[PDB]
Amino acid sequence: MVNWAAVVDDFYQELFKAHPEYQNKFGFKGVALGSLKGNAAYKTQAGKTVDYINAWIGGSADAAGLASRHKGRNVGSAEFHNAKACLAKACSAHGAPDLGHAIDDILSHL
Ligand code: HEM
Repeated sequence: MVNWAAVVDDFYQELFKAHPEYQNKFGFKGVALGSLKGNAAYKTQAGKTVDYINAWIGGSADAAGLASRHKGRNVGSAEFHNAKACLAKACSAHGAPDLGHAIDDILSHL
């Protein structure tokens, strides 16, 4: 099976390298990037991200709900456009299918 856990880990590395301030919105604020995998808050968040990707592939993703929840953290289209790029990098790094359409789907509600 596609190693989505590894893709997501690389996704967050790319995302927070390019936009460190995004990390401040999470329960793992301030944690060194090389230590995220040993952080309990990060582990929970990464697992939810993996679940969302598997839901999108499986046909059950709630893009409206995910969008609404991100608006609820003042995260919007600009951040998701930036995320699209980081996730494309992470997918390519793993020979994984591109997830741009999943991000576009979320973007359609932002
Ligand atoms: C690849 C695009 C992204 C995906 C698939 C994604 C997915 C998720 C999921 C599944 C959750 C949990 C929602 C829930 O529990 O109901 C979440 C929460 C969250 N996301 Fe994202 N996200 C993405 C991009 C971003 C970006 C760019 C930011 C910018 C800061 C962000 C900030 C947050 C924050 C602050 C939370 C709440 C975390 C908490 O409850 O402590 N996300 N995201």
